Amino acid sequence: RTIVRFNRPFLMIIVPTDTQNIFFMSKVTNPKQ
Amino acid sequence: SANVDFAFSLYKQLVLKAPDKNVIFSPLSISTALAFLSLGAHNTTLTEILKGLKFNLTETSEAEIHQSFQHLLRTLNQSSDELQLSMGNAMFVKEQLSLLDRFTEDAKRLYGSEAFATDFQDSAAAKKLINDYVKNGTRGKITDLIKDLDSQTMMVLVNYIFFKAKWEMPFDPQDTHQSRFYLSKKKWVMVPMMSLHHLTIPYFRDEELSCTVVELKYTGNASALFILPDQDKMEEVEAMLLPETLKRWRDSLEFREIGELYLPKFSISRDYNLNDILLQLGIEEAFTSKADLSGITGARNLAVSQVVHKAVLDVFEEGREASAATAVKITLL
Repeated sequence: RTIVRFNRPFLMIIVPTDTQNIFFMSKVTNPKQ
Repeated sequence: SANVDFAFSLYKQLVLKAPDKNVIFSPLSISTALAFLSLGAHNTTLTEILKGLKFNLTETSEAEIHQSFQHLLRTLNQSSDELQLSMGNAMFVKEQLSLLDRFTEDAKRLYGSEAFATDFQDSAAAKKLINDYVKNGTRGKITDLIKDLDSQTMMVLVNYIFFKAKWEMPFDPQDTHQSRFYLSKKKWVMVPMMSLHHLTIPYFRDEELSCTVVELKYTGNASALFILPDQDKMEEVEAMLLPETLKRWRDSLEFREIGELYLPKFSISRDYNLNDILLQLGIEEAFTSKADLSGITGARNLAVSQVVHKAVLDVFEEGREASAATAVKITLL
């Protein structure tokens, strides 16, 4: 089965379903600040 | 739209300004606050602002623009029993500075604002009030937006967004574990990694830009798009963050059963002073003496001091929350 392992820098965008705008944009380089 | 366009424009700058740091901000909160600003802007001041927000001033009329955000604020503010989400606009105007009826009207009508009488002479207390209105609206997540407050201050426009929604397939606390997170190929650290098994979620392995896109929904009309760029493919990926890429990604996601998924539990909070970035996007006149904000008082006696922005994101087993707020400190000219 395919595995998704977010264990290196990644991006994350919080998007609504209808009105395409972007609520929160983020990139995680290190989980501990 | 222009919005997701403006959004990616700002992101890339925030990156150049600090390459390897975590980034977190709310585009919509910034667009609505600057757009709000437009109501007073005239002539060139206004032109610059609209274009900076990636709006096409020939296809979309000024009036078209404000009518939109109105409708958005309306719908956005639909915090019903399922997920929390609200946005608000306000302006603390110096106690004795009259503003044209039109401005005070369109602000309440189109952006839902208020005009609170503020004695900026008491910067200690003025800052207090404003900080408490944001803390209030964000349910106490954004503390101390206004770090400093000028004495010659005439008014401050502020916006804020609160969002709270649980996942739709929660992570079970029993499954969180200390594991390696690679800061780089030969550099790693231990962090709490959340899990999920035999999961059916939208998926897309983007071979072109070399990254895997995945989607996890919150209860209600909202979701989180995660993009895990390949090892050493982040630079490439960030370069292609174009409004066209996002639509292609969204349009390519198809349902797939994933054996096991791993996501780091984390919380990040960053704040900025957007002056420089906004000036690179083309919003320049509003910062000088040449600034025309005659829509506020009739007289051209105001100018932008600085625009700051704070944001917070908490990613936990129960989804959790995110909030951000923005303020435009206007001074006399």
